[PDB]
Amino acid sequence: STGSATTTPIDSLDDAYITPVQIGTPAQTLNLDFDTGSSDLWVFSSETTASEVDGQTIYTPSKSTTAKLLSGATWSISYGDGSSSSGDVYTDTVSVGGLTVTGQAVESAKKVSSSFTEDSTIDGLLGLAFSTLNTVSPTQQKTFFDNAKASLDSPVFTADLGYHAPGTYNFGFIDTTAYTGSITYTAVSTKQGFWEWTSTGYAVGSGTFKSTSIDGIADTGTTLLYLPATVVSAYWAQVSGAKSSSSVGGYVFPCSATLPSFTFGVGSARIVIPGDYIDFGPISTGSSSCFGGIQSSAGIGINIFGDVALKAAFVVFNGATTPTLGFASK
Repeated sequence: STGSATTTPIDSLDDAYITPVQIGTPAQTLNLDFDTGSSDLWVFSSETTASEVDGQTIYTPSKSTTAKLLSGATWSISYGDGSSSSGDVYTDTVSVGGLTVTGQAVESAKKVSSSFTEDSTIDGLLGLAFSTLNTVSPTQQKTFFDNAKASLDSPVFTADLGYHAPGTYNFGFIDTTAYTGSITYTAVSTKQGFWEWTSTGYAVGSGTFKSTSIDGIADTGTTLLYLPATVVSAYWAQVSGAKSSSSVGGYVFPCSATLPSFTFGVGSARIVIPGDYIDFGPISTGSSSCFGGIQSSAGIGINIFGDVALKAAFVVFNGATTPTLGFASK
């Protein structure tokens, strides 16, 4: 089997992407944030504290003839950005782009933190990291990909995120029309539960490539590109007036600037992030200070190839017995 679904930016900055997901019988369609950095499929629901729901579409398990309470199971997750959610668990039928999993754990939120409430466009998350990170207790549950894998034509999914435009998540096949050149594959460590890999270096604008190993995660659920402070300083030094602002929380730059590109290495191959992809707009409405899309990972504990990087590539998440990651230009 295969599936194919369009993923759409939630706003004009590409702060996140939402993908429609069918849950239950009859189908209830929720728009979920596909997150290769986590491993829980959780939704706003009829059980979510009423004051914490503000415009999201909810899953109502009592209206699904295929929903079953997973008795005794609870879940609770905290993301690196400080947001969180928790609740209980149902199993139900879940379909993405025509690919169906029966018996998928659907984690129903009883509580969500303020950032989730405040984002009316995201109805929940669909985790695509390794199932070892799943938070369900006392019986850990499998991700949608992990459940679908054996049925797929090939044990892979691909992320093709758009810049200020829709893109595609495919399951079970590689669309050879969706990229240019060849796909370069690189090794993955699953030891921390992430799609963790080592970039071979970087360049700023038209500058020379610096060969250096950068260990990080391919994370569709993180907006920005977080890299070591040395790399980030070298980038922003090429933008007149750019500076790190403790009060804003990262590098800012004059909105009048033209940003240079940023290149990262995948083996001997190179992925070029255009300068425009690094502009996250005014820090507050009407400001002439703009927020940068490349930020320091110091204090995070890991480097993060988030959407800013991934949207410049066609990315293969290869879930073969030994997982790997593939990157192509597009």
